[PDB]
Amino acid sequence: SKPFTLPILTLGELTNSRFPLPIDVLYTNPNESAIVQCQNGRCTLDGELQGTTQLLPTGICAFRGKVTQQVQDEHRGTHWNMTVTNLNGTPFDPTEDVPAPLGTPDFSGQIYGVISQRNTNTVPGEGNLPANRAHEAVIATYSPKFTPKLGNIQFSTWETQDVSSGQPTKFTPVGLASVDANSHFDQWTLPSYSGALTLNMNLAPSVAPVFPGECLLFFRSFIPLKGGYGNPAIDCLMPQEWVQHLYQESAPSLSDVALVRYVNPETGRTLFEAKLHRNGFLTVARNSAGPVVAPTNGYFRFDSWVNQFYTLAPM
Amino acid sequence: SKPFTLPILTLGELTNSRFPLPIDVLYTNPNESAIVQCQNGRCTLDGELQGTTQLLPTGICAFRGKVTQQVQDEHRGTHWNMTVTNLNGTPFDPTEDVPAPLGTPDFSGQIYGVISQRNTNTNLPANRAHEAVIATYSPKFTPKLGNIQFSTWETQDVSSGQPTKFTPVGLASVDANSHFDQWTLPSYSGALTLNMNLAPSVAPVFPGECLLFFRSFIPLKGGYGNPAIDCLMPQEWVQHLYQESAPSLSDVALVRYVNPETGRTLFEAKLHRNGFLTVARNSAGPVVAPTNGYFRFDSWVNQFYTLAPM
Ligand SMILES: C[C@@H]1O[C@@H](O[C@@H]2[C@@H](O[C@H]3O[C@H](CO)[C@H](O)[C@H](O)[C@H]3O)[C@@H](O)[C@@H](CO)O[C@H]2O)[C@@H](O)[C@H](O)[C@@H]1O
Repeated sequence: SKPFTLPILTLGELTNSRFPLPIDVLYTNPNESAIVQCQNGRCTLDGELQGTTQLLPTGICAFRGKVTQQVQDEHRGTHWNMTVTNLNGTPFDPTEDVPAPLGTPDFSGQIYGVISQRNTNTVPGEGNLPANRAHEAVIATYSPKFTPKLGNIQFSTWETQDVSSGQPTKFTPVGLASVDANSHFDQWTLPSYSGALTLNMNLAPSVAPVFPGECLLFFRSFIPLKGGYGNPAIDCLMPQEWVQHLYQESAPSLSDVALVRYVNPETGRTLFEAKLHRNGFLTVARNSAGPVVAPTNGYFRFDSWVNQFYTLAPM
Repeated sequence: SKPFTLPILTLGELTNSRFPLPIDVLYTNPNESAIVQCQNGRCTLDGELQGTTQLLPTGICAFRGKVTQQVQDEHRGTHWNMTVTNLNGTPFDPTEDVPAPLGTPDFSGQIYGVISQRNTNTNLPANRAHEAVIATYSPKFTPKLGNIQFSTWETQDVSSGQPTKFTPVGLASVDANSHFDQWTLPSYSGALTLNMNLAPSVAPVFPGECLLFFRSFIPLKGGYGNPAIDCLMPQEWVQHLYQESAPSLSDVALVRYVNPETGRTLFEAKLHRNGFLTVARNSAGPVVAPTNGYFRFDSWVNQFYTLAPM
């Protein structure tokens, strides 16, 4: 009977659940043709994590593992294969009912970040301390060599030789390498977690409005670029702090839809209302695409459990 | 009186409040000679943020601003002067009662990360990013005055007058010449000026107690080392305390580290009002504990409470 609640956090106090970025704006895009089925930032209102979702902000689009060897690839750069474990260092068991190790990226693109290594072996003359190195790196999640569900991925570097075989390796995500057509950025296209031509499994379900006039409402962040033109964004269904809150609370869901109000604390006024659905996503009554222009002190407050029949006041 | 609580998170579900890293181990170091007065991950038990502490995990050791000038180093490398704003993009007001913009690094060292830029003008805007280092012990590190410097291996491709973000990744080095000391504060306004508005130092006050830290290992760009960053409370505890703002009923809470499987208490600790832990331990090093363990609030006690030795 534990009452359902959301944390009290302005947009300026929230972070994206699909890439390590602050939330910049609320956003809608009603004419989206893609199926929306992201795998990070997936949590039911009663606290069940789904997809590849995990709790750490540092785990989103991160990998841990070991480089095996440099490998040939037709594409530009120097390429390296790495085995991947769970983020906690334990071996990834492909028989677990998840799509891929938790935290694995959930979109097609060239993810830019830093690969770092801290050697296992230490040197006596260096105070029994290990050698280290880090370099910029790109992981193309659409590559046939992106196979995290099989425990292996590949990354490329500008650096031509200074990556060590057999050593503990971390990928820290930073942004995208490019959003040119040839870099295949599509935030709603899932990677093939086991490779070219295989079917993904254990997915969090797709989400959609079902009531006429309603559209999804997203928490949008702008993602950095290594180069080229663009202002790319990543849209999540709920911020990471909501994932963290719902997981902690695990309040029973008393219907399939929670009515929430976006409120301005100063005025006490409701700016608009939204449906927060059981599977963990928002809809609003809006007939346009683009940002929601709202006071910076605003946040969502739980109002009451309603049902799928409920008619939202238009934004 | 809203009851005081901690989140229910294992070590493997926590992140560091002083650098964007997962928590690796609990750690003690009783013989520490330095004053411990970190400025990130500072929050009272009743939810008052202190020092340079802010809520976003993405804001810890981050900067936002614009580059104003390129200055070449004497030997190797290129430096760039950068004006900094608040992380929310508003102008930083030096008259506000904080030591520096929230999220500013709180230790001496060469912080390694990536500088990225997305131009204002455009059509789609142009972008660039490069590896960068910020030497927080440099005379040019003056975030409280609104300006810092970073260095790059890249010699030319950093633009002036364009929105710039620093994403922290690790340290550049921990060699002698790189001045890494996690307990030495930067001089936020430069070397001849006193830091102000600081979160207070923390220490045990009872014989046989020592501070208990949440430790993370931090990546290195190069060199030998296994550097760590120790925080007083993880970022999720800061976030939780801020949310709850439960009244503190004494100056010291008693907490128990429990194995929820067996239900047994592994050890107990004092959680002090100002937001830090002490334990009765007379050794340095990691705490060896079951991966399922976490801290649970027990009761309010006082400075004279004797902790069970661990
Ligand atoms: C211990 C050592 O640490 C790193 O080497 C740096 C070295 O880095 C340069 O040379 C290496 C190859 O030796 C790579 O190409 C780097 O890209 C270069 O920057 C220099 O920085 C020297 C300067 O005193 O310090 C060394 O520590 C690392 O790259 C090595 O793999 C190795 O782990």
